[PDB]
Amino acid sequence: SYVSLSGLSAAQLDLNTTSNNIANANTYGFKESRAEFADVYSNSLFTNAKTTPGGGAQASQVAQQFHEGSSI
Amino acid sequence: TQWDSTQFSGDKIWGESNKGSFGTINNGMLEQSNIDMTQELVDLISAQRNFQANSRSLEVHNQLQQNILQI
Repeated sequence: SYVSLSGLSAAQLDLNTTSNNIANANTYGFKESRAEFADVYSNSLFTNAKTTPGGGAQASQVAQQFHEGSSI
Repeated sequence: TQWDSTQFSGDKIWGESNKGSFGTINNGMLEQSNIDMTQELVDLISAQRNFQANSRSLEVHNQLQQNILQI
């Protein structure tokens, strides 16, 4: 269930990032943001690996794409 | 949720993060209990079954003793 909760958190973070990008559609000089995620896996000393599933999804960083915007 | 080093445990080996055999340190996270509710409930059912079986055996022993007494 914690993996599903991590997925929900990642989806909601992406939703919030997209909402911020949409809200700032008219702000002058604003630069959009992109949400990048990463997998989670344990590193125990005695790990079965083949018999151990994943550990969900973890937010890595919110990017700050700096590509040139349009000019008015 | 705290532990100390005893004789059987050995001695505390100090070290840094992500060095040698040590793991990494992540900020903004917490560890939950390393339990599985399904397994705990199934083990609870099995333990209850075993307890009932042992109580039945004890009852059989008591009944045998009482039957011997009534002679």
